[PDB]
Amino acid sequence: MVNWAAVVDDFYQELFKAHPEYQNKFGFKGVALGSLKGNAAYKTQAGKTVDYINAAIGGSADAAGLASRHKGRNVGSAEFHNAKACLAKACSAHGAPDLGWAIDDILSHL
Ligand code: HEM
Repeated sequence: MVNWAAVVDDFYQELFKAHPEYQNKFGFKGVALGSLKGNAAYKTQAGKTVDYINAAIGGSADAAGLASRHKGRNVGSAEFHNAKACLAKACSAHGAPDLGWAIDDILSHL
């Protein structure tokens, strides 16, 4: 099956490399990017992100709910447009399908 866990790991490497300040909103704030795989808070976030992707593909994802929760962290359209770019790169590096349509569904509520 598609290695979404590896995709998500690459996504966060791309995201925090381009926008390091985004990392400050997480429980792994301050942790070196190359060491995130060994951080408990990151493991949990990465897993939830993978789950969300599998939910989006499976048809159960609550994009409105995810959008609302991100707004509740002061994360909105600008951030998700930036994330769309990083996720496209991560997917391409794994021969995985692009997830732009999934991000667009979240953007439709932001
Ligand atoms: C591909 C785009 C993204 C996806 C699929 C995604 C997915 C998720 C998911 C599934 C959660 C957990 C929600 C829950 O527990 O109900 C979450 C939480 C969160 N996301 Fe995102 N996210 C994305 C982009 C971003 C970006 C760009 C930021 C920028 C700061 C961000 C910041 C956060 C924060 C701060 C949390 C809460 C972390 C915590 O509870 O400690 N997300 N995200």
